[PDB]
Amino acid sequence: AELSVDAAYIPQPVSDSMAAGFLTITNEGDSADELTSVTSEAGEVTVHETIDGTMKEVDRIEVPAHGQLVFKSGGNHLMFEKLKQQPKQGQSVAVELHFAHSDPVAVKLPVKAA
Ligand SMILES: [Cu+2]
Repeated sequence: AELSVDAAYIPQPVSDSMAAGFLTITNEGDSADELTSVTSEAGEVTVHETIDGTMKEVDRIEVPAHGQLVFKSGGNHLMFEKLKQQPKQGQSVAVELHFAHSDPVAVKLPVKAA
């Protein structure tokens, strides 16, 4: 339970099926962990890295000991796919973050202006 999240939101996408989510995970513990999956009732969620403006899926991204994992625009991000409609300002998406070596963490991601 030494993992916590802040800086969590979704910019309003120009899409009725896909969106990027940002958040920062902080690890106050002595041992590193991995984000192993993310679940949501809104759609399917995967972790992407950004590599010269291209996106790449990654299965098990590291959250370093006494460190933080930042998901932000043009870097690492959650990718929501198979959404049913365009997420809009006023709505929030809940996800659950699952870890290799720690309990799950629920996060709320409000949809913000793009
Ligand atoms: Cu992506």
